[PDB]
Amino acid sequence: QVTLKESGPTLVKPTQTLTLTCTFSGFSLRTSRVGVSWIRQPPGKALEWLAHIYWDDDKRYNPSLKSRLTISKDTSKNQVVLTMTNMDPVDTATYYCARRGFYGRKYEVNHFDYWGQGTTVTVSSASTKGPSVFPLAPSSKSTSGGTAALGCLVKDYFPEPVTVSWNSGALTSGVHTFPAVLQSSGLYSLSSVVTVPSSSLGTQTYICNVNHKPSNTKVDKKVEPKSC
Amino acid sequence: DIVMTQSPLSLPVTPGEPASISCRSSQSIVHSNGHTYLEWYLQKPGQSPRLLIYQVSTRFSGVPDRFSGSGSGTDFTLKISRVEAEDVGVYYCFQASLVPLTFGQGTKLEIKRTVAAPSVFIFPPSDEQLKSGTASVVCLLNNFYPREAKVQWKVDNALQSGNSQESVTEQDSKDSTYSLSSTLTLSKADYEKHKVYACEVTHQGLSSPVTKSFNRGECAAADYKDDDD
Repeated sequence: QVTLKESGPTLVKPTQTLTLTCTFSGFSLRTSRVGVSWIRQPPGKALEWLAHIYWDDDKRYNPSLKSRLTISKDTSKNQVVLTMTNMDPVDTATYYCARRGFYGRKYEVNHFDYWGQGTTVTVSSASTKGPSVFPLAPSSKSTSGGTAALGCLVKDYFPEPVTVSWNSGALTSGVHTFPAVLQSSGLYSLSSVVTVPSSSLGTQTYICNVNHKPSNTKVDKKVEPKSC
Repeated sequence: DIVMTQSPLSLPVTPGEPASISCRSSQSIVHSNGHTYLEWYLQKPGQSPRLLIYQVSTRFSGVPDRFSGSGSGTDFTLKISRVEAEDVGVYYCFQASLVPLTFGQGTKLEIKRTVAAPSVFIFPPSDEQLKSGTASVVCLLNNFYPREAKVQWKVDNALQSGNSQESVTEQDSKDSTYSLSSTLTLSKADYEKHKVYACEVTHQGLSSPVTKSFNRGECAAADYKDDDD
């Protein structure tokens, strides 16, 4: 399988320079005719194309950001790099790399095929901060007609994103991780919630896994009902 | 330059029904080589967009028969013949013939589905958080449709404003529902001045409002357990 993966800084102070990387697997840039683009999506906004690099090292750039963009290649490490200078709060976004592949023996067909998972970039003067994680304990007040809710409250972290699985190894059916909201304090908060059978609530362990890559923190919180 | 418009931006559709999206470009997107590089994507919430159609009308592999594209020149159409639950998300058309390559503004498809009341749950602050000097009370409206909902907070029977905040998930791709959290935000001290914390949910699926509440520092009655030695 071919795969692309973005990495780079998650936080860049305004006016500073962003370097993002797209590593490829399953084929070798160095030997292929494919193009590679960078595309970004600010939260709640449309996709915007940024830059493209062809196999031969020709390059195109979005006219309105050209002066601040550089796309380049490192074929010994199988990467494609984006440098973006003078970062601005309006540049906070998910950045994706996408491949434009060729199909047919003679090279008859091209179109973008694979995109990376994306990487979240935030432009801000604020420091990085790890989350505190708190149980949302199941009770009769969090139950209705054979169904019970419990959760984790993931709070006081910066910047985005946090990932939350359930059970040290994702289990699902009724898992809801709410989009984060930026608090009054300027830190993010969110809840992740799961609904389960209410009459097997005390048979089962529910231990929520929180990872915040920017700060290096990983937390596992045992969520137990009761107090008294 | 080269502008891409989509119509409409919000598309409500009853499952099993046809659906149709427009994508017009302000000048021809026919590449000099003769080909028209028109691509359509489906983006699921917080996730990487996935290619449906390329070259105007060619369905990418793994993409179900119900998806098809058409038009030419400046006029384009994505057609879904039989809308499923799995098709919810945001659709984008993308011209990749001309620099700068451009995407349309995106069309959110919504499943028109069928009415469902929210389940209402409430969660007091944990002792852990109280420890650090903040209190967060979470109310939870699970698995409802449609989106519109009114969640009101009452602390010792007074209506709160300005200290709560909502967060909504996207339409579930399997059941077509939403879920929403409302979080009450207070200092530990303000939290301790009061006893009854109440979350009040109104929704066109419930016949009258449902309230859920608890009393600070007390275990609820339904949660009776015998004492130990």
